[PDB]
Amino acid sequence: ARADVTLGGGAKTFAETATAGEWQGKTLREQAQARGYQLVSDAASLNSVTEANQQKPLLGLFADGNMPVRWLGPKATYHGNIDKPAVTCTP
Amino acid sequence: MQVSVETTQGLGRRVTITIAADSIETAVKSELVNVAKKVRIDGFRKGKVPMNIVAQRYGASVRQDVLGDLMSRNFIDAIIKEKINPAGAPTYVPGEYKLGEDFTYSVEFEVYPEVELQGLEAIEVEKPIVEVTDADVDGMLDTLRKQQATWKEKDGAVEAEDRVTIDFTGSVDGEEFEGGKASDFVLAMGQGRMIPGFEDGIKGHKAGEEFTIDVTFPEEYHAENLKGKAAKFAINLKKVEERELPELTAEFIKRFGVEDGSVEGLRAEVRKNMERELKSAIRNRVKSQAIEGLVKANDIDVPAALIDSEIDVLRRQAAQRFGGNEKQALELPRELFEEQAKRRVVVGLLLGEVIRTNELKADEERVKGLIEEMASAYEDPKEVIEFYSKNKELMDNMRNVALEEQAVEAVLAKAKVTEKETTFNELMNQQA
Repeated sequence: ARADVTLGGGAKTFAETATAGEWQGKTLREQAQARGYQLVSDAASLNSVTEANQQKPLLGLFADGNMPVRWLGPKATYHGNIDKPAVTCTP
Repeated sequence: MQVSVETTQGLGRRVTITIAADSIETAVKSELVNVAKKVRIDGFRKGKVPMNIVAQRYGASVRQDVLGDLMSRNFIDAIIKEKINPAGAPTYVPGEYKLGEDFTYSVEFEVYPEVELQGLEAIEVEKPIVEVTDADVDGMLDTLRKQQATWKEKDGAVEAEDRVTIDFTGSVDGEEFEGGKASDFVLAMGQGRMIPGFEDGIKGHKAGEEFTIDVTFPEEYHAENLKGKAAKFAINLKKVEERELPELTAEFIKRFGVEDGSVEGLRAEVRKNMERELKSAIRNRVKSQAIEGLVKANDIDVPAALIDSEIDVLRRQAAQRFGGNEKQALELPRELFEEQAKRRVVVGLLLGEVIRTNELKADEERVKGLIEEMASAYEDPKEVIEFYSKNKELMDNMRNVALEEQAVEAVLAKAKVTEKETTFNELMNQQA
């Protein structure tokens, strides 16, 4: 490659138009949200589970935790490789 | 072997391992005698030809294969008995390899410095005693119903958080710009969607009047030539639309998991779950403030190799989230990563020393404690713990958090933990 220059200005003149972030709630688009309707009935919530503590993750992106197996993030680690002695040497 | 300790770059120490011909010609010959046995030619080799002939002459090709064996094992042997602990990665500068002469190779690698710890008692770390009170429970449920509310066209009065339809026309800074004109325009006010002040022009009105307001665009706007401007818009107030709150009937409330129709079960749900997330959030809260104050009150130079490592992890993660670029990120501007990476290893050295001194660990009962609190909160603990221990990406994260928690809390034992009492709103009022 030589040096392909693709720079189409920037157009930061009127950026973040916003448009109040709203023009969807006008009958037509709420049908697409309601498209499905019937999902997971049962007497309870499917009795093949060990416990019903929270079978369905109702909790969203509230700060930390969230429910999906991952959470956390901010670490430091390393220090002097004092970690639990069960580590694969994989750089 | 003549080994040195040439502290050149301070962190960068050079152990020039000068493997003499006694260790060269023996270790090369160790492989050569094994080659005969590995191909079973030793059974045919009467020993008539002395090993020296096939070691220097025929083994000349194989002496290259033994170079890495010499550089690796004799290095790790040397630095342990020399009490020199490395950091990052070692650079082998092979001076020369010859028969008769000495296999001299200058291994230049960086080590840990004397980690200066100071004012660790002077560090004032905030401890927010946050919990989900009845104010927070009712507030939570109300917010859920308002965010999932169906838009009902009404007339009579604009409320502060409604969805109001207008036709606004004008110009920004008295000059032609887009976005300063929208017919049949609609605005979910009270929500972080549009300018605070634009909505208030409407909020001082009812249903179907007509007026003109001056909106001052914020310095919060990333729009560089718009931020702090005053635009003149002729607001033709049309209608209002209420955020009409949805049902909480048996089939609705069970769909989220709350099998019981009693709202007190959803209140109990908000308590037990949001506190499960909350303890981890408060741990990371007090942690991040402790780390902020720790490094702000402390200084230590980092081995460049460790900074390179952290920068590189950031480059991989960046490219992955930028599009999915494979090793292209190696070229990304280092100074974007330099400061924060080095700073995170400064955290790792300061925590490294307080850990060392207080003999800290990835505490088995802490890891397992959090594993039960984790898994039991789900549908099926069993397969979550099985998947977890096998998901090394996350099993790492579990060790790392346990160690980081205990590391920071050892500094909190030293530091001024300024505790305060507050509601669950505290954790949510963290914008900037």
